[PDB]
Amino acid sequence: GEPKTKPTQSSVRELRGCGLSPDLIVCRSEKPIGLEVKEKISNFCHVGPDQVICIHDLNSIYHVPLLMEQNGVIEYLNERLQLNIDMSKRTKCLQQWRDLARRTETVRREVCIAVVGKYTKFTDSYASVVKALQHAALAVNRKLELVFIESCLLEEETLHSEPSKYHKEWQKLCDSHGILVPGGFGS
Amino acid sequence: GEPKTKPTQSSVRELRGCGLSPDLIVCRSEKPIGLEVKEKISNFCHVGPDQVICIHDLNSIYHVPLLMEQNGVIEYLNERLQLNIDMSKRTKCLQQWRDLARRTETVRREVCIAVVGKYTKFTDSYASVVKALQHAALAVNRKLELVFIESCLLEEETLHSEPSKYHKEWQKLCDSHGILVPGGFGS
Repeated sequence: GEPKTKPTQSSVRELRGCGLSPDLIVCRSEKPIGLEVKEKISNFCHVGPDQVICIHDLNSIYHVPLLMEQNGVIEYLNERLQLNIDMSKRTKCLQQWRDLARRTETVRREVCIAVVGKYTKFTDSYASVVKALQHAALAVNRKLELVFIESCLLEEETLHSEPSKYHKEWQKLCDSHGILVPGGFGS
Repeated sequence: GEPKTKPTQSSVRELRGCGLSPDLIVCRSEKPIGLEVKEKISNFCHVGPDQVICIHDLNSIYHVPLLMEQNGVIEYLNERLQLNIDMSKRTKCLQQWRDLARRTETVRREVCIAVVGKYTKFTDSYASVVKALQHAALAVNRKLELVFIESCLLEEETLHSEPSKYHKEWQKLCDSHGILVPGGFGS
């Protein structure tokens, strides 16, 4: 249960074995962890304890600007490289991202939408497609529920073998509103 | 949560209003209720408190002989009408029913079996059919899972309206091993 990170102490050895020295703090998580592990990386990297990034990314993009305004990294890189800054509200303009982040989590519909990919796991046919179409659907305030329908096991390989994964896929597309078209992988 | 019975006190008024007098105890339940209500019916009928029947019938037939051996009704009717009795183990022979009671609740298979009746509620097309076939299926020690397949809303009245429900019954009949034939109600 304790978040004991292993690649952290292993990445420092690789940098020392070639002729490099780590200066920043790199991390990746999905839930706010305790403060008992924030000071563990500082002593192993000889950095400041108040500069540890605790990112809890899930599956969108609005889980990043909410962290920079709490730790204190938006003003550290300004005086580190001596660059200009157009101050107005908080270093950079944030009102443009707040109007699209809070408004997104206030809509719901749960409409049956059937999509066709290729396999059942996370493939590469809709990694950047399902993300761009979700932001443009905020004008109608409607949420689309994405499912997983495989077109491979649907022909004679399923109807002749075990008719279990065939008749179930047709139960989520007869009353749907948006039916997509897949592609083609040889034969 | 208190099992307050109403037709009990109302049935006594109907018998007294015509020239009858109740003597036995009639009841119907599904789970062993407490003893706080067994003395409520005895004073309303002026009968014996140790002769109240607490039947907990669910949906079979073996939930009846297990109660007569606990309350005490198998010997009450013998001396009430002065009749003969062939004593051996406990008034009547019980070994014939005890062999089919434990052998029934110790078999399982969970196999997909699709049956077609008429509607979706408890109709009159399989009331006495699903009970007789279950006892004869004990020789193979296999359990048949009964479902509900409606043949009315399946033709053109469903495919044109909401065909999502049409593809629901086909998932349980194509994979099943036994398919029955319904009947015909006019048109």
